[PDB]
Amino acid sequence: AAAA
Amino acid sequence: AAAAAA
Amino acid sequence: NTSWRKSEVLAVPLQPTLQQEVILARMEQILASRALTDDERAQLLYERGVLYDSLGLRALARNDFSQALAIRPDMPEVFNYLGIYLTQAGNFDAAYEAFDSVLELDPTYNYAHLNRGIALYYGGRDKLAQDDLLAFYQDDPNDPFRSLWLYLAEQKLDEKQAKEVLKQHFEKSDKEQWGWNIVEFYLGNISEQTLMERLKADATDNTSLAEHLSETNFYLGKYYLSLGDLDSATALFKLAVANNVHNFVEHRYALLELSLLGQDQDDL
Amino acid sequence: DITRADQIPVLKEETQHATVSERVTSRFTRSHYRQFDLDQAFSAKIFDRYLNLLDYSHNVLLASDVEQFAKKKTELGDELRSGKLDVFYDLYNLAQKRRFERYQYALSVLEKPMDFTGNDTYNLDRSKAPWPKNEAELNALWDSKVKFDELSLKLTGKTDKEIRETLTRRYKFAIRRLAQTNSEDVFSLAMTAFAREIDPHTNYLSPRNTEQFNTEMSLSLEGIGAVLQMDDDYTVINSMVAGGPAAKSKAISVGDKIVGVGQTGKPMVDVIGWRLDDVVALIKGPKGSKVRLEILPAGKGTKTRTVTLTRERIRLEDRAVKMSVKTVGKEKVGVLDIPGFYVGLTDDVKVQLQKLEKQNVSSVIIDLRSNGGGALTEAVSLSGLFIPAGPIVQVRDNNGKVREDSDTQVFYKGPLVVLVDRFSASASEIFAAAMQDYGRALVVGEPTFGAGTVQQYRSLNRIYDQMLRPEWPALGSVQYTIQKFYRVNGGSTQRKGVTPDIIMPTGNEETETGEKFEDNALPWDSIDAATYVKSGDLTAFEPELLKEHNARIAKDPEFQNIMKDIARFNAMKDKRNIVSLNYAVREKENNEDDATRLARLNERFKREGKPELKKLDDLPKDYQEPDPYLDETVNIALDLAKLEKAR
Repeated sequence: AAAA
Repeated sequence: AAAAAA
Repeated sequence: NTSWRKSEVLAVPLQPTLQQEVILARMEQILASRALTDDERAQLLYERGVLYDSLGLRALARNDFSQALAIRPDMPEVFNYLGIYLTQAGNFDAAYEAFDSVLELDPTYNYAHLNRGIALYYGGRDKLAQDDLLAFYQDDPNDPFRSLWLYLAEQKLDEKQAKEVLKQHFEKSDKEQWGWNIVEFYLGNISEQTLMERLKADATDNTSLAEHLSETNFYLGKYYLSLGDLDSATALFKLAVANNVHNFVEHRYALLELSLLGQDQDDL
Repeated sequence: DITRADQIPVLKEETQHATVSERVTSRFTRSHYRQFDLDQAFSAKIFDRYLNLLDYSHNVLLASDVEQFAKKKTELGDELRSGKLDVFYDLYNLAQKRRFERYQYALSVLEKPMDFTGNDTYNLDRSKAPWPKNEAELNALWDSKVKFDELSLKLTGKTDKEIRETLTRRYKFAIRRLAQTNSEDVFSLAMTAFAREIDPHTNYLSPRNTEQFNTEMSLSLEGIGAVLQMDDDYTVINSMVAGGPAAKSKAISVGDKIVGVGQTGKPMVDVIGWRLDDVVALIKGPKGSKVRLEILPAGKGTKTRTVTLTRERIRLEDRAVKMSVKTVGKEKVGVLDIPGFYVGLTDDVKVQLQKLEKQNVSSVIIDLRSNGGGALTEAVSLSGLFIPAGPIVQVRDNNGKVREDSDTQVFYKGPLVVLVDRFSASASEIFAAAMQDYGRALVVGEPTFGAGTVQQYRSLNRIYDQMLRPEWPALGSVQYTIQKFYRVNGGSTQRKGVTPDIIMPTGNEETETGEKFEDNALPWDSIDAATYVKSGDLTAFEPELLKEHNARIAKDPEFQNIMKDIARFNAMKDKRNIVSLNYAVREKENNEDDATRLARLNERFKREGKPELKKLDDLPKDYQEPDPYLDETVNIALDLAKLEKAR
């Protein structure tokens, strides 16, 4: 879970 | 910057 | 009586030449004009910076150097001065970064080794200083100041070994340059008075005398300081600065030493 | 997809890595607070550290592998200076093949039908185990490993074909991950081996990591505001940040899949067969910039559509300070939950303090539990809100130069409480010590982490980098310790931490975490106290606060399973790293636990109204547990305000  | 963390 | 004053060796403190002032004036007008390309401007700015530095106007030199970088960020020569200023300011860490840039941009920029080596020494990283200093020495073994700087660094690690290394450098050398005389004094070969006599003999004119005094008094101060004679060291550093040889490293570092001595006093 | 050793790509150091290595090396070697020589001895330690990073559980490499490499273990220093990182790389590569070999072996073991009722055990700490002497040992360890895994799934209660199916997807996934490894993955690892050898708080951050750290520091990021998850080969959108570009567009939804990414004057790049980070990197960009996304909609349909979005600055509100009011009858107490000392925190607190005035809150609790720290300036400024003037902290370099940091007035003058735990560190400790040293606030919780150093964060980018190497990616960043920090006391929280005025029960138990357990942590020491004026004095109020607190926890039900939970925890620490491996016994322990777990909620309810109903609510909802430390703290806060009021 990474924010872009 | 100067950091005081973890 | 006061006949003693005769023993003092002093030059008239250096003053700006007419040509220096004339050039500065012309530079201002050119910079204020539309006659320069961006590349030319950067170059001129470096040139003014060098001139300002030569007159003891360091902050003004730094502004010029900074502006040059803003135009062209690939000037090793600019980074070199900035490192030197950072060292003078006691900001050794930043200074290291600057010297690296000089080398990265141009690995043949030999003086960076000397300057980074000097900064590391003031920074208390003697062995690392020694690597730069040894390399600087290799480039010109015949330059006595290269040996002196290396000795100062090495002395922190082992005084005995440093002396032997210095002696070898001296013996190994052509022995031509004036600076070797200072080295002989450090070595015990000659006395201080003899060193001074030789200095008087070597110098030709006032500028020559001032330069000799600037370098010599700085090294003498370091020598006395090393021995713990604080008052003698202090007088010598002031005496070095009095020559107004603004661009010599001996001059810059004498000022730094004075500043360190001052801080200590202010503590306790 | 991968079935052979030749499907494992040979990792190669990037073109810019050498330069980076050199840059990190210059910084670490010349400017670290710890003056070390990067000599042969140091180099060997780095090698040892790298191996542990490479194979934490001494499971993959053979002793012959280690020993082959140990022959060049003192060469690491020369490599870092040079930036030609062959041993780090050669070793990583060998580790890859070994990992693959291991996983492939595990694939076999799973097929062997074994369900077991023996008494054989598994140890979780293989940290110091000797390397496997031979293949037999390796297979045996892995035989042991696979057993542990299947057993754990079986403990959930599945079948055996499932467990095989579940584990199959796992070992296979692990194999895929290996084939997806980066040159960067290795370079980051090598730098970390080096950094950590120096001290526990020294790091190298890769370009992506640097970006992340900045975001955590600033509470903001530049891109489209979408949280991405990777399922198999597809980048799926998990959620959308409110007020962000993807969310505001109304052309993108949760569950949508991004199979294409397009830069403004370039083609749409298929990203199906990609690592998550490589994809996120394409998506993120400078605000005002445009990105076009090829989206495969959430259903079973095969049609794709292209969505174009304008990148923008997005704030992560979740990470910001949060304010709440706790009410106990007529009295109210405000609480500030501070996750970190992010830039701009003090400002954020000021507005919150302003709101609190309106509500006429009697006391304020500042919750630093689990607050790792952050910016030093933020620590100083936050302190300044509560303290009128003077030094907040003292800093000292390696050469004895001492400096004191202070603020510019007081924003809140009322009763204050700082809540801390074993995980509250650094800036959090600085603030807590200062409030305590000035007599400003009472400190409640567990003893601190023991952080006592200051790190310098510096980018490795040089101004002419773009000009001379446009093709290069961004370089990363480093954090390195430059100084030790001391309380105004002249005291130090290095190793010790700060001891709360009131300590929760978990507080008196031997901790297993902290600065003191980290590798190469600097020693505790002290300096002369600075000059400051005490804000107030709370030493008088302590016995009364103590007894009142003590009486309350004694009765409290929640504050009792904690006590009992503690002695019980004490009972099994010795056998803590060893798990049974017997299908029979775990369940006795396991259900013996679930049972214990599904019960004591009841004594609290009966004690109260009761709260809810469940003969056995064995299958509860998404449960939010209560927060007794905080609830008790609030009780302490009210006691404090009462006493202060009676002065």
